Amino acid sequence: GTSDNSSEINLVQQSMPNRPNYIGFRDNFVGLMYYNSTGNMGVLAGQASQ
Amino acid sequence: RLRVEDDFNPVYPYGYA
Amino acid sequence: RWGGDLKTILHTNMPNVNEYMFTSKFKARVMVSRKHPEGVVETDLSQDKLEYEWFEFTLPEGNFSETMTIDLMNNAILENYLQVGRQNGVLESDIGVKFDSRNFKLGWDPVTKLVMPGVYTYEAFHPDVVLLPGCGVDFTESRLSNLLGIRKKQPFQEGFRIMYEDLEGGNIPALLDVPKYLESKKKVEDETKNAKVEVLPIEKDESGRSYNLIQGTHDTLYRSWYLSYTYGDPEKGVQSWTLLTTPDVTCGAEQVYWSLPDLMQDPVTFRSTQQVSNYPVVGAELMPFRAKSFYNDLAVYSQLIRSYTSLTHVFNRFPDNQILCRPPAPTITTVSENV
Repeated sequence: GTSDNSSEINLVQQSMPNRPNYIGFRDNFVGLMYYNSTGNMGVLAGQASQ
Repeated sequence: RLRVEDDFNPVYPYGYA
Repeated sequence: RWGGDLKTILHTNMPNVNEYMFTSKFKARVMVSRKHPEGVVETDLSQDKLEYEWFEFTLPEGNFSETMTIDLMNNAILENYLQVGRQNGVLESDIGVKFDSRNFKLGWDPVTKLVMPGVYTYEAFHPDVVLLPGCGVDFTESRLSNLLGIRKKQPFQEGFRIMYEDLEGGNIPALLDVPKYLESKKKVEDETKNAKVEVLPIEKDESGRSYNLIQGTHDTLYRSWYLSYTYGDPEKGVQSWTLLTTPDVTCGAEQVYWSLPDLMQDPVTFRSTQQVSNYPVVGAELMPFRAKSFYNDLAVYSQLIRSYTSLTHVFNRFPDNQILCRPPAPTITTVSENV
């Protein structure tokens, strides 16, 4: 049926499980260090002579 | 109120230019 | 050791009024609700509880031509007025805050303490503010004070708040009604000679809005900042802590700082911080924004023409009230230009 008013024909619905979908961080956490991006790079300069 | 004298003269052309 | 002879070309285009640079978004404090005295006569006497709530007001961006801006701000208090007040009973004669430019003491006469002509001379002198008791304005964050032509004398100490009690020394004088004076002058003179004239201030205007003159006095509960500055005590007035200045649409010219971060070695006392804000500056200049002085005698006459062409009175919702009328355009002003 086009609707969900819980009618006669509506008693026939069948359902399947939602498709599995894992979520987690990347291997070795390769997303969150901004490597080799000149827009904003890290700095390991000396404190005095920058 | 305020009562001015008989010949008080405001210096604005008043009635007409 | 290598040195560079830096040369920079800059070109910008900033709207006169915008959210950035704080040229918009000023803040004021107006009447919010006027309660009725229960068990008391209603129209016979209207004294009762009043409330005041601080509000922050906003202006549409890009409205140049400071004649508009002073007008647009007025339009905003009227917007707020409308909503809040109408719903809560505040009178329309009690807007509280209004931006004007007239010299309300121009036609004043010392003997009668009344404005003799009967109209406030519509010639613009300088932008100022008109404040009812218990209301005030703020310009701590917004830079509209520079546009308003008001600058604080000791700038650094914080807070540019203007309050009704602060403008002590200048009150807008009432207006002599022309017919009553002329009737007495003609009647008394003709009758006495062939066979003491009295002066009465105007209680209210034609539409019924009340000038709320001080009972027993020729003044009104409207303190003009311009009047306090000039016609007032230099120590007990705004002359002590407020300085008059020429309004400029540019709202000042801040400095821009040019930083190239990875080319020029950092100057003496700068350290390499990759913060978005902080970078080692290399040079400083004024913004390309600048104000050009413009002048034309027929400023007031041109203003009336715009009223007909615009075909709307959103900017002149109170033509009847003289002290609430549309402020006059300034004869000499500025227009921002980008070089």
